[PDB]
This record gives sequence, structure tokens and C-alpha cells, in this order.
Amino acid sequence: MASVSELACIYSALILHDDEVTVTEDKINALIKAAGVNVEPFWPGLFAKALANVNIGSLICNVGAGGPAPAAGAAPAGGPAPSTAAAPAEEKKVEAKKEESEESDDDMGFGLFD
Amino acid sequence: AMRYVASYLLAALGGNSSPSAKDIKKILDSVGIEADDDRLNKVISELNGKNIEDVIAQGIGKLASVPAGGAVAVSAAPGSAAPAAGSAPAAAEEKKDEKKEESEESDDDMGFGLFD
Repeated sequence: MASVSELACIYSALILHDDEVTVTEDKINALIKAAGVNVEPFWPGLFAKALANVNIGSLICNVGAGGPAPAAGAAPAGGPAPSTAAAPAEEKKVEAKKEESEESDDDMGFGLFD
Repeated sequence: AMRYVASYLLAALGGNSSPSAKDIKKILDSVGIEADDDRLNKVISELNGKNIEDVIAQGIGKLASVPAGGAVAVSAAPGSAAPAAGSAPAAAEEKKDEKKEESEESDDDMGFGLFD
């Protein structure tokens, strides 16, 4: 390899990608300083003033245009988990006569139909 | 997903073909990023002496940044207060006059009593 300039700037770029850190001139310059490489201030300056909102793979073609980046999201799930049932309920209703009546006759052929 | 790969690249491309995990950390910490020493050395020992010139020349994809894994974010399991057997409600000041009612649903009370 010989493209150390754009290499360092690109590695610095993607290292500053989307973390607790910010994609800024100071930060690329700091990473380049941290490694001890040589890149012309044009790359770090341009990169820091051009990126900061340019997803990630963008930097592969930032010299031409770039492009978007697809994303995804996770959806929660669950459900009801029943436990135990039924409880002793000793009740009693006041009833004496059952299926009977204190009046009964022929009880048949009554004119109550249409 | 990104790791410490481009940080290794920072070390190597810096002009020092000698993987100092400390210096990978140094590059991460230089600007203020929460890098972990174990994780970085582990990915470094996974990448130890691998395709450097290749990852440099045509490997601008998965390099270095937020360490892959997610590290728990917005996630929980449905495990709240365990329900009672079915009786004993949580009344405000349940301490006044023991009351036995409990009438809702009944389906077979076993109908026994051989307890002796």
C-alpha cells in the first residue's frame, strides 16, 4: 500500500462513525496524531465538514457522491400466562318447591298458541 | 457491525507493524471512546496476522467503531409481581375485621374430608 493518507483519514472517519465521540476535525486529527500518520489537512478538514451525518459506507465513495444505508428494528413480544383458578364458594339460595306447583289439573290442550 | 479492526489499521498504517493492544486502546481513548481492553485484544487475537494489506486495500466495510454486540439496550422480560393463589386481595388498609367471603367461580371442590 502507499495511500496512507486517505487510509488513515478513512479509518479515523469510520472510527468516529457513531459512538460517544464526534466526527470532527479535532477528532480525525487526534486519531491521525494517535497513530502518527501523515495526511494532508484537506482530507481531515473536508471529511469532518462533509460527514457527521453521512452514515458509514458513504465514505467509500464520498469523493464521488455516496449513498444511504439500510437499517432495522426489533419488535417486542409476549402473551398472557394464566395461573390457578376456581375457589370454594359455599352458597345457598332460598328455594323449597322444585319443578312443582300448588295448582295443577289437566294442564293440557290450553288455548295459548297461534 | 464494527470492531477494533481499523484501530489495528491505525497502529499498522501508523508505521508500526507491531500490534500493541494498548495502542489500539490509545487510539480509541485518544478522542474519548469507551473501549474495552479484553474485547479489543480478543478481536486482535482473532485478527492476529490476518489479511492486513487486503483489509486495507479493499476492506472499507466492517472495521472499527461501536463494538458489535449491542450490549443490552431497551429490553426486558415480563416478570413482575407474582400473583397470589387466587384469593387475598390487596386492600388499602387490610387490617380491620377479618372477613371471610371469597365467591366468584367454583368447579368441583373435590368433595372429600378424609383428613384422618
